[PDB]
Amino acid sequence: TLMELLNQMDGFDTLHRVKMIMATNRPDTLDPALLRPGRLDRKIHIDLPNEQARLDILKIHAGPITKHGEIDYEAIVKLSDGFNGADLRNVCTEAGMFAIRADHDFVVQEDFMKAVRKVADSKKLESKLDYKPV
Amino acid sequence: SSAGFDRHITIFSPEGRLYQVEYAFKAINQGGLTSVAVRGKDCAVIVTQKKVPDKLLDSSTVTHLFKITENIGCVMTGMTADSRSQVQRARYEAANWKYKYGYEIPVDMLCKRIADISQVYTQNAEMRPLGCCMILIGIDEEQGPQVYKCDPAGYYCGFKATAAGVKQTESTSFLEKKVKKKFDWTFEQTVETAITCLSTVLSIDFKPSEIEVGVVTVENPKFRILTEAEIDAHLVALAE
Amino acid sequence: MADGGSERADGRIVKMEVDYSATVDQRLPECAKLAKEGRLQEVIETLLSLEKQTRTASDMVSTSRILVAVVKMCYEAKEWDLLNENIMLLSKRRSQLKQAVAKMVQQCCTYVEEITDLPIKLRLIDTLRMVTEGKIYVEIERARLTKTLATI
Amino acid sequence: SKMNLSEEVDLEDYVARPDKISGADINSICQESGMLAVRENRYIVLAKDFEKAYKTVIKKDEQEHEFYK
Amino acid sequence: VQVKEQSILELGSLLAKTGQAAELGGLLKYVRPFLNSISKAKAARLVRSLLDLFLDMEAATGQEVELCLECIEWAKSEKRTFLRQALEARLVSLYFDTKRYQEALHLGSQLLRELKKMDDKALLVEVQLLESKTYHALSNLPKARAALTSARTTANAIYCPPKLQATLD
Amino acid sequence: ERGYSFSLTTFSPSGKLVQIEYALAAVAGGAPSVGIKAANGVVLATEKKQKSILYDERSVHKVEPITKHIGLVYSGMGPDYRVLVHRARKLAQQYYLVYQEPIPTAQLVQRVASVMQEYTQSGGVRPFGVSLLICGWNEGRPYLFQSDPSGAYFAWKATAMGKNYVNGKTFLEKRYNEDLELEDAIHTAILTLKESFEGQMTEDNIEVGICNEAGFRRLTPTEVKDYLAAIA
Amino acid sequence: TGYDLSASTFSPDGRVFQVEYAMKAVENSSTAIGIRCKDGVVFGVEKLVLSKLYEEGSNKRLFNVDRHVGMAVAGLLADARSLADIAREEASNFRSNFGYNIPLKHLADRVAMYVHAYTLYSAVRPFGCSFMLGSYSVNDGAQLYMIDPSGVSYGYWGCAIGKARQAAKTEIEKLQMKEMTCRDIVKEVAKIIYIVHDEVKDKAFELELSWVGELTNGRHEIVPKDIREEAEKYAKESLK
Ligand SMILES: [Mg+2]
Repeated sequence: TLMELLNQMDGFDTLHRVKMIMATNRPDTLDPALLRPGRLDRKIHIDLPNEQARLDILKIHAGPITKHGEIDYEAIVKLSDGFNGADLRNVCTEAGMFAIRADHDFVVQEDFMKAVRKVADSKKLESKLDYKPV
Repeated sequence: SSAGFDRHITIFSPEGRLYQVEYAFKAINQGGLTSVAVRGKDCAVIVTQKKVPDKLLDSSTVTHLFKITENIGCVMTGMTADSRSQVQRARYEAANWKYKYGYEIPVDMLCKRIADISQVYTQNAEMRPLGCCMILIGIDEEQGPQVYKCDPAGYYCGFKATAAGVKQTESTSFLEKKVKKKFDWTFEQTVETAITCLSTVLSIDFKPSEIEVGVVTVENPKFRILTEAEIDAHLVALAE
Repeated sequence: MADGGSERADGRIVKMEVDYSATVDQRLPECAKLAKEGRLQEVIETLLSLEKQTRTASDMVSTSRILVAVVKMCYEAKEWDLLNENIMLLSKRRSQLKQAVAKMVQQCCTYVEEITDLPIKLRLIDTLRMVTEGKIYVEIERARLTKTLATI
Repeated sequence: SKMNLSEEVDLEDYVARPDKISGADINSICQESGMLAVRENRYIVLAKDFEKAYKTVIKKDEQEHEFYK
Repeated sequence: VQVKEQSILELGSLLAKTGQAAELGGLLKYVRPFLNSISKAKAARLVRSLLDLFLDMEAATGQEVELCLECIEWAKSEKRTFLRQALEARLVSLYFDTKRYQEALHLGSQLLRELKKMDDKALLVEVQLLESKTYHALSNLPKARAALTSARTTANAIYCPPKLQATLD
Repeated sequence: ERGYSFSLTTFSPSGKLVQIEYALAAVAGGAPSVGIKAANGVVLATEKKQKSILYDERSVHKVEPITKHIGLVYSGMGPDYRVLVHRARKLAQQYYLVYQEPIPTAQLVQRVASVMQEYTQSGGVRPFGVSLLICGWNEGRPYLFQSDPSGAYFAWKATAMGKNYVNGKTFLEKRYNEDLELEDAIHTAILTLKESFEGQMTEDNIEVGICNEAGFRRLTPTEVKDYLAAIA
Repeated sequence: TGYDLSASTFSPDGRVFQVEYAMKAVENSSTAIGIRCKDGVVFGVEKLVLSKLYEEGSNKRLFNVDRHVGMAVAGLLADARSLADIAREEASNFRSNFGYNIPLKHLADRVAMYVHAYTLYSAVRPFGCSFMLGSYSVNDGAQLYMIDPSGVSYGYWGCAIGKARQAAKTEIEKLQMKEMTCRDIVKEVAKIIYIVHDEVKDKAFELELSWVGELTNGRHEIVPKDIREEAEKYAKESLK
């Protein structure tokens, strides 16, 4: 079933306006014949957010949130080390959870850092997150 | 592959490998830091950022720039335990040099001592190999500035400018295209290049507080640490 | 900013004779820092639409005098270096590059009647260096053609 | 032979780097350089697109521990 | 001391650039006893450079066939294998220039016993090719054919015959 | 430590030494190099490449002198070399202290090989991962010996270690002969050096020392590049 | 598994699951926190009475190394005691050889090296303790250090240890710390350590309080606890 792909990717019949997008987690477990250029042209590398990236995504999820004019995104990023976009999304979720705690419809800044501590604590179970390309 | 206890102790693999030390090199990578060193025409400079996530955490108690002697500066990576334990070794045999031979120790020679000491940590099969890295700089008579890198593997070599930490490949890529193009190196030349390479690899545009800058130059051989005032002076200096 | 640097350049064009020429050229790299802004895709470029014009007034003073071989190669070499000193590739590729070199060939139209053989073909040899790699490049290159035709 | 190829690009200079390249990799090289100059908004190729070429395709080649030797 | 010894290379380069043969032919013999003052490596570079710059230019056999034998016999006095073994292969190529009928044919009995007895993969192709010349020019088709084929199978082990390729072709 | 003392090297059920057998592999995976002894002295040449252009070359050194008439080189892993280097440094010294005369070469191969063999039989330490080559014109006739991880040693007219030591081995068997001179032996040594070397071979791509009856000497990059003419 | 056994074997990724286990092993103990005002340092610890379990005042974790040197232990108890003995012995050596008070930096560094010694062999395991180091001087002022199981050690203006650690340090930074007097900070921490451990988990705990600094004349001593009793009167008004 894979060799059908290998054929009908390059094979005899060429292709036109047919774009192939592939997604994975570890490239190391793939077939080199599939990994050679021509079939799989370019390998785009995605990595964890930098500091500015973390600040940006944080601002992204931070938009539609009933809060106060008190948000220190910078400190949260400072405690923010290696977290997925879904991770920061998790932070925004948990901070709202603490807000539901005590039933304060607004959002205080401290619940942010608390949720950051919780989520960051939760990452004591994820090892081997990197994989060599190819 | 795994055979016997090659995965566990300092022995040979069937392929002739040993997995422990190569486990140790990435053991430096958990430090979450990247260091940079450069040698100039008559000066050499070290620089590396820091992470201060706590307001309760002091500032002066975070430095990795370690004064070994009045004319020897060094910087560390890896784990703070192995680094600090490395420190008293360096200082200790450094003084032993002065006691035995009178004059001052060569920075290359001290690297010889450290690498030789680290040799047994891999050599014996009943001792942890101290997974940290070592960086040295210093002025030499009839030789100018010098920079060296000691490794947990137990070898060293001279350079002209080198970085370490987590971004070895990137910083080396930047420096290779940066230096080999017939670069004349002044003081602020080497410095400005030092800040620029790091600020490009990390894309920071840092405040003058986070990073640290060691320096030695042949006008005052005393190893000198930079103050954030002058550091900011150079920061705005490259800030056109 | 576009409007601010515009009203500033309005007062700075007076300093062609009021202030020294190369001092005005030292007044250039500040506006070149405005090009270092790259604030908006068209707002930050109108600046370079302006200071290239003031640059062409410096041309209308130094090239109107014997300062021709010195006026040109000092300029196209810093547009060449503009891809490294400012944001690379003229910081937006166009609208401050397009009408930049297009006003350059407007100049060359103004000097082809004036600038004699040696300085006219040093100007031409300056812009043909742009003919190699970097010129108008949208759908014309006819500022390239319009002057390379005049080269014969 | 197909692309414009400005004459300031020395082909053999990259030829000396052995690098264990497959034939299809070359086509990927000229592709990467070409789309590179295009990304520069340029219809002519220079050597920098080839430096970036091996810095893209030939990249992922170096991992070594010096103390092995 | 050294600036003069490099100056023999300089002035010889002048004799080779301005385009004259006898003026350099005297310069070679002028520095023969002067050779006995420096290393055998720099002597190697000197003799190779001067001899090649002297040979590659002019078709004036009044001095080449003599001075080449000079450097060959001096190679006898110095006891270097590769020096004489290369200057011989140059020498036979000099012999072909006058259509020498037998000494151009003794390159095999004098040199092929050493070449194939050694490991060489670069010079044997050249000697086999030149020997393919000596018999076709001297009216012998089949022998030149077999020798040419031997050079063919020998040419299957050189990673860079950039000019010797077309030379064979 | 604690004093375990138990050797980690035992005989195979077949009757083989797995650890030594593996260490020989890593020795074979080392940098190539060769040496020759021809009628006047010995020449030693290595395969020294800098993995980057940022390295220094006048810092690290491979052809290493022990006494004024005794040179040594190696093939294996760099770090373990220096230890035994220093050991031989002292060991040659105590002989001179005892007898007041330069130690003969064969004595060094005796004592060093003893240290290495005993170190192999000892407990809790892997054997070394480098083979060695030694040369010295003791009493006119120079000498050229080879060690190994098993502590053994031989007397070679000329040989080579590193990668493709069998291919360059045969090349030495053919191009080599009974007698030569120093310069010619250098020529053939660089011949086999280019036999497996990289493309560009400069003064820094290799490094060479020699023994003479006037004593041991190292070669500088000046005369190295100067000899680079007439390549191979 | 298959690699976490020894203290001399690197994981295939580059760490030591021994120290990994031991750290969180200390994490499971109760909370002990410390702070320092402008002219002193204050220690606070929460202890747990199980049902009756002892004559109250027993086995206090607020140790005392020197007349001016205070401890704050947490995690395992006995190994903490051994550590306190090591420190007292050490400072005794320093006083013996050099004849004056040991600087907190040198003391913490020496103890840190000694901790590091037990992380390089299979013969011994790491420790299961952590603690604080409080000191005050007229020539130095207030200095507070921290030591992990691994061997890292440095200063803070405040720090926390125990289960309730991150949540604890949250409101800790809420306070001003520069201008505060340690006497105010006493009643201050009482609110901290009385807004932590509750019901449906443990039981009636205990609040011990060490206190050193200027008012203590450099001498370390416990707070007068029953005396002035404002921790409780001040550590209760948080009912709402
Ligand atoms: Mg196919």
